[PDB]
Amino acid sequence: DALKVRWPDFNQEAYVGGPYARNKFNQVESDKLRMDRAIPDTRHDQCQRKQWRVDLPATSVVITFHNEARSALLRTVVSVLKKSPPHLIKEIILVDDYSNDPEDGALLGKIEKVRVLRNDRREGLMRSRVRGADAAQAKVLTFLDSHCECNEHWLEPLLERVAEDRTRVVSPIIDVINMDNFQYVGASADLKGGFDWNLVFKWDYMTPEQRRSRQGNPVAPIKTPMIAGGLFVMDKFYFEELGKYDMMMDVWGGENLEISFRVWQCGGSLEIIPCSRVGHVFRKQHPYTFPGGSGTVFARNTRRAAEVWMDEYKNFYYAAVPSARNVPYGNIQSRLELRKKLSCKPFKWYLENVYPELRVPDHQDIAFGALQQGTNCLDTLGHFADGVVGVYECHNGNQEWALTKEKSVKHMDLCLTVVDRAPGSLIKLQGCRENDSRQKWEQIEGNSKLRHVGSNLCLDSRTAKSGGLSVEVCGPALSQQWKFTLNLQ
Ligand SMILES: O=c1ccn([C@@H]2O[C@H](COP(=O)(O)OP(=O)(O)O)[C@@H](O)[C@H]2O)c(=O)[nH]1
Ligand SMILES: [Mn+2]
Repeated sequence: DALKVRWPDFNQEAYVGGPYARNKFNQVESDKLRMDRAIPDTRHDQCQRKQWRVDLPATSVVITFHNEARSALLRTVVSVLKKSPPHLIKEIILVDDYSNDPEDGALLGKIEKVRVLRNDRREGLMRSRVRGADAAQAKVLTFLDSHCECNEHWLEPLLERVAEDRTRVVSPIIDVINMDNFQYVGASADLKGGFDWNLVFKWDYMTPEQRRSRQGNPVAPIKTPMIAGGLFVMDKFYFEELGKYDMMMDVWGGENLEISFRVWQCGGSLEIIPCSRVGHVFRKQHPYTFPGGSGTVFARNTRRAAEVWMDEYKNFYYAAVPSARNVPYGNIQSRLELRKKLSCKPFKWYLENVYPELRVPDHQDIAFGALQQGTNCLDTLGHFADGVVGVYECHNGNQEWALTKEKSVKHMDLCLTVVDRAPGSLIKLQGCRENDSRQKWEQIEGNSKLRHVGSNLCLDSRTAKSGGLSVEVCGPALSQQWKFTLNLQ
């Protein structure tokens, strides 16, 4: 009481008083804002006129960080204090993950509710959050980054879900805070988290069912196959019972793959609650804002996740990302045991029941995915009947093909056919025929091109503007370069 103070009385000027380098976002602009700057109510009209049960269990807010911009950190803390019912916030625990300046977190202990923990050494987000979860005294946990901003009644909608079902790991729609001007922008409420075989976050359109349910309830919560960020609410016992976080992961990976697989495969579920909104400052090429991400992944954490939950399906990930096979990922022994103990379901269960919309190749396919040449993708051009095939610039995806065990390159039941084998002859998309020789292809030169079996003809673009892909005599030309997204070879 004598050592604490209300946030309105907090001296933010002095705090911030003692531009991209230090944090990969405009710090100069961050400091211009007041710790309690106002933000737009990005909620759906429906949320506005809604009541929440007063008996919602209080929560402990755990914010973990490593060298964060003071303005951003502070703005996050008061964001919580001001935007949520004081009685639902047992405490705000700040885990200073070994920041160069102890004071960044220290000086905030003066504020009501804020307790701050420090680390002897850099421990990373996974360990720090575990530390926080343990020091927490509430029954429910709320994890947030050191650079977020809570909106109107963001918390109740999340607590409502967990109270109802301890096994629900709920997240708010994550709004965007511009890293250059900190304008607070609203994200969609009609997209789910997903991924491709290279295990990189991807956005998805809602499911038909989900859509109907939205016709009924416009702000209805929706299940999500892949968590989209690091913001979420969860039961403390359930968090521990399920295995907390994989303490052996490192600072780079997407620990989020592992957390999403484990929740789903082990009984729980993941939900996105539209009425809940929390702004987040995304770095340059963050996957949430830049499709495909930056295009670089230090595989450790991705392997750790794949090797523990995907069963035989990890080979697809490895088909899309060979290099990852040669990336060390440490011991996953205790994790495989946690899975054993928890008797979680297999991945095949997950693909079929949680993320069925992810097209999985046939176990006997030789290669699968989009057929790319430079940034262009092989496309039927919508000519699904004895038609000429061509290319469209790929969509970051689009049209998938399969190099089947029988040596065919098909799109459903249509095969690329070598109608005429004289150089320059256009190929055609036709109904696949079991033993038909005009439909047999093989990869050569390290899966960098497609030759027509029993000939010296290769699939070529040269004629694209003259009528479509054709078969030319294999050569150096780059219009003969083709790559499947994943190769099981
Ligand atoms: O306890 C922590 C919290 C954050 N970070 C580092 O701070 C950066 C941003 O963390 P965050 O989880 O917000 O990642 P983002 O969502 O921006 O990609 C990363 O380099 C983290 O690995 C850390 O090392 N330990
Ligand atoms: Mn973040």
